[PDB]
Amino acid sequence: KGKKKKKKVFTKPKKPIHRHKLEKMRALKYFKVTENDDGSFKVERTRDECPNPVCGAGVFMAQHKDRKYCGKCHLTYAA
RNA sequence: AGCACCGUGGCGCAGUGGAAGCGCGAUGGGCUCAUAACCCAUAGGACGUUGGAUCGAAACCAACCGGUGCUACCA
RNA sequence: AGGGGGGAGUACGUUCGCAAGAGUGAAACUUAAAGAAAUUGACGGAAUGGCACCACAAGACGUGGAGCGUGCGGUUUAAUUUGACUCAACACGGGGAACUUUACCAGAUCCGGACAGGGUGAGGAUUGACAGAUUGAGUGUUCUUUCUCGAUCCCCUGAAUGGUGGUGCAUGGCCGCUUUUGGUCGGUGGAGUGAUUUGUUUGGUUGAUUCCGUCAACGGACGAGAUCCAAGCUGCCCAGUAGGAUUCA
RNA sequence: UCCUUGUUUUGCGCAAGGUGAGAUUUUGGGCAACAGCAGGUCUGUGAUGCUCCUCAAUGUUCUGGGCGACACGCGCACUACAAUGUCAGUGAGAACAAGAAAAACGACUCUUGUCGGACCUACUUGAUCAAAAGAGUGGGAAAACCCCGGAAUCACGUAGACCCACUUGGGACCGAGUAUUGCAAUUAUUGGUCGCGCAACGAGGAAUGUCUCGUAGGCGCAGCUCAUCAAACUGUGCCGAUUACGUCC
Repeated sequence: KGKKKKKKVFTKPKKPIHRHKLEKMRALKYFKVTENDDGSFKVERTRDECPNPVCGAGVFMAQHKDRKYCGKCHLTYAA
């Protein structure tokens, strides 16, 4: 047994801690609304949902430069 | 400068012709609750050097060398 | 004749004695004990008696010489984690460890920081991650990127917690050893003014404070003994998981 | 108990013999007082006082790699194997032992609240050609299976080989090939056959260990630990003596 007290080789860049990367008003950036035609409001989306039972509700996919992705079932439809 | 004695294991020594030993040591064990005390096993020798005598020796003879004592005192 | 112990039977004076000495006989100063008897311990180059295959006799089998496995000491290493050292350390810590176990070394990760008093709008504070890069790591650790989610998770002090960290000379429990030897204690009675003693003693006997005899002791409690477990023999019990006998082919 | 009416004090008992399955603590264990040690253990525990450490931790880390009782001139402790011709050594044939060990782990298929398999071992095959391995089937929850438990020591009128030599006595070291265990066997993990034996060692100094009858010594098996590996420990069986049964040095 026995023991001592000291830990420091150190003196590098240590890791930052992961911290949430915020999007604000996330729903309104997905759902798009239009000029009003015929008194009826036309709702479109820039986000399309993944076809798996788990994602079958409302749960949308993603959009990167070179890939499309689903954060719910961790999937890739590649671009 | 002669005379005398001595030279053998790390150190001190034994050994009068059939020719490597002892006491202190060193090193490693054992006895003891430990230490002294005391046992045992290991390694360690051109027997000063050279010639001679001798069937044959380290032992006797000679030559030289070294050490110590005694007497010498060097135009 | 004596009036605490020393100083001292010394000093001075004097009488006696040939001499050696004898008689008489202080003080200054110093000290808190000196001394007497009895009892219980301890000790003895005093006396006497008992007991042990961890003691010896007799004599069987080894170790100590070699070659291995394992432990310990020491040396070396980044680390070779560590307890234990005469008998009661050293094939011991159920310790024959590939990882785990694991204390030790190099490196990275996670909150298992409860409890919210102090901060966080619908986005909140928040969780998880494909791909690329970092990296020992096709480890979202972290970043880029975007998506995905309890709002306790998150941010700051106080506090809590966990630890094979320290102290076994803080401590409990358990174990070892003293010690496998036969030992330990009180009541009432007896003896002494009592510290005490008898009982628990001289003797014989037994592994045994085990008994007997003598006897101012008597009667108890623990240890010993007994009660418990296994082995040898046997009764009753029992067989379609035990095993024999006879008959016939 | 009985007897010797021996011995002893009539006593406590003792010796020899008898009786008997067994003859004197019948045999071997477990338990075990009073007073203690500054023995060991904080590495047994949600057994703990006070302290140390706490988010870049001494916590957690079943994370990756190394180290551990493992690393190598040397001392010491315990173990195992030998130096062979008293089974002695390689080959063959015969007989023959007992304590003990195994069963459930949320997956599976069963219906409506539950079957089978993860543990042993037999037989058969593999085997129209080494071992080790492989595969299919069956039994046992243990006095049913394994199991008539074919242990080794041992025995042989087996006309077996061998012959006194470091030899065919002993193997230590050392190279190549292969299969199994496991997530991972590299510092060879364990088996299993070839080569290495020309490496030691020829009964062992001073000293020293514990033993009195089913004992000493020789020999083998199981349990323990546990994916794998026991020269260890715990337990059971076989073969089975010599000497003493006394003393205090």
